[PDB]
Amino acid sequence: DDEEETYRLWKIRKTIMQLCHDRGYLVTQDELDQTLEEFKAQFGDKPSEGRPRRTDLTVLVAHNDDPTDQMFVFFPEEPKVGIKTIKVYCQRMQEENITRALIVVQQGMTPSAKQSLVDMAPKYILEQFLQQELLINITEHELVPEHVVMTKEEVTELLARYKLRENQLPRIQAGDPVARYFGIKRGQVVKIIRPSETAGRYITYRLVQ
DNA sequence: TAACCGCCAAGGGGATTACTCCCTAGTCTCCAGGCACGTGTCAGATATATACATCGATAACGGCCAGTTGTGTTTGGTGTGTTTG
Repeated sequence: DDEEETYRLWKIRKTIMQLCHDRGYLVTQDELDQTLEEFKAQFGDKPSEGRPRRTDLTVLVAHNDDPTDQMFVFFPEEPKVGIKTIKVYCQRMQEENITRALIVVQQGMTPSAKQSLVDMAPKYILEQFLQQELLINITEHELVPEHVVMTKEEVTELLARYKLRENQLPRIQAGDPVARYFGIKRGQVVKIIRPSETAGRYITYRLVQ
């Protein structure tokens, strides 16, 4: 389809922009909530072998406080992305000092690809998202409360306040969709704020592991 | 003084005889005694037989050891599939 594909692309882009904004990267208040009309008028609304073709709508955004830190958002055309594509992406990334990135794959990448992805991990952080997982922004959902990634200093402050070993805090595996959304990694604590029906508000913490 | 011798006397009684009674030695027969067998009995010795006793063998009895409906999960391998080298 044409119209549906354009709608899907616009939704994916909006989701990614909201995600980057949540993480901390600075983004236009315009593109954060741009409707679909300007999207059509910008790209062409002819994804079917036309102007709005993938890999052309990628967006690079720099962090809020560290203008030196950016992250790509690729959109490979291969339904079953291989390793060669990620290989060339990483090579082309290597020219700049960028370290983080985000891959949007049509369909699930082959298992051989995940091995390569993790292999380059310490040097170039890159993670994957299925468009099917990006068509909706979970963090807005009624059930999913509000997360706040904590800085190391305050994590130490918390642990020293409650005299509690970080091993004793609750756990949240990295695979969790909220974790992958925020880009948290192992050994890092996420603050959770829930409306408590018996206490108004209740704040808890979860160490990723 | 009486043993002995002599003359004298009566008659006892010893020997003989004819004759008779009836005794007794002898014979055939057959009893009393005595010493030998014959049958029977009691007592004893030798022998066969039944019974209780010691000892030996089989072996019955005591006793041991032997064999004789359903729901809800996990893991782990095979076949197909895709990508990689």
